Amino acid sequence: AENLWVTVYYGVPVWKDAETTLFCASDAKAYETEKHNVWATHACVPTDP
Amino acid sequence: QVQLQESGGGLVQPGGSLRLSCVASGFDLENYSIGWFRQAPGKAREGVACLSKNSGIGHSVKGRFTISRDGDSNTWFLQMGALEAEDTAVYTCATYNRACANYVTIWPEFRGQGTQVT
Repeated sequence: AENLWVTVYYGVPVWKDAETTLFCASDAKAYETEKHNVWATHACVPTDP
Repeated sequence: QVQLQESGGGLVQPGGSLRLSCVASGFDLENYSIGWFRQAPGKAREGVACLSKNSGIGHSVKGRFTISRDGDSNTWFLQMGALEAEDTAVYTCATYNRACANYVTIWPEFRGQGTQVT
């Protein structure tokens, strides 16, 4: 009752603002019949369908 | 499909020039090279020309025949000059290996149907 105790929760829906880097997601569009571009999307990973 | 469609056939006055051409698609014309046939009645199959991918040379059995390409366009031009009476056959453009390997005599796959040149 009056006895309270701390407890630890992991994997909790809490976020805070931060800055990082992000990677590519470009639609495949077959891309075998392709002529290159200044956007080197061959390095970019395929996007989620 | 990696089929070859060809055009430019006709009748030639001995001592003229031809402009044979053929086009293919099929998302696989980066590994192959394009050459031609000279299948004629009575005789066996020989070769005429073969533009070697990965090297760029335009090898040909005889000096008059020259094979050529232009840019990224999927077309190939066989330019034929100063024709005599023995160039009466069916000309079929087919595909050879990455380096025109063992041409003039090999019988390839993914071949065309062949125009008739008289």
